[PDB]
Amino acid sequence: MIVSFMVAMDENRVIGKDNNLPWRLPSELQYVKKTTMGHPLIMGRKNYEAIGRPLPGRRNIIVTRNEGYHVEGCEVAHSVEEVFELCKNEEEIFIFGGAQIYDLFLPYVDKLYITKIHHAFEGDTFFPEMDMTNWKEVFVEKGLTDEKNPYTYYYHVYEKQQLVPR
Ligand SMILES: COc1cc(Cc2cnc(N)nc2N)cc(/C=C/C(=O)N2N=Cc3ccccc3[C@H]2C=C(C)C)c1OC
Ligand SMILES: [Ca+2]
Ligand SMILES: [Cl-]
Repeated sequence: MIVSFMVAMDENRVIGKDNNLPWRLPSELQYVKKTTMGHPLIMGRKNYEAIGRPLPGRRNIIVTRNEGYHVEGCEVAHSVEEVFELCKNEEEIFIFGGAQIYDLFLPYVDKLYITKIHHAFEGDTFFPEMDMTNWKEVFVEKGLTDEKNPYTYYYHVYEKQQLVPR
């Protein structure tokens, strides 16, 4: 099972402001949709509630400690172990954020899909620092910048850097 982080952040790792995206880049979300089609999206409650609804064509799994939390059209999981159990047969899952949710899955992550937005926004929550020497870029592509997508941004995808034995 490939555990993948899916993330959009600015030049200071900002991923949110008052629980929302400080930017509006529909093309970026179109990339998320394409990349995650037919795979579970794993996200924290705050993240889910900020989006407002289930994202169709996807197994939406909301992670909260709250045992009574249910929402129609979504699965709820209360721990990492419960997510791995729910996704036991899945080829790849996408950790969709909440800083705390990324942290929960850090010890297991195999692949990073990172959109880097070339701008500094006002933010209050951040993608945790990561030692990228353990990672190797395998794909990059400049995002579509235009009237609807004002900022300049780049899709990056990273896999584990293999070590050469001494
Ligand atoms: C902090 O707030 C957010 C954070 C993220 C996380 C995210 C974004 N981009 C990338 N590459 N990685 C992420 N983890 C999404 C979102 C996205 C929310 C949001 O409005 N949507 N997210 C998915 C989507 C895909 C295609 C077309 C339109 C959408 C759109 C529509 C919904 C299903 C209602 C977000 O909004 C509140
Ligand atoms: Ca792993
Ligand atoms: Cl969250």
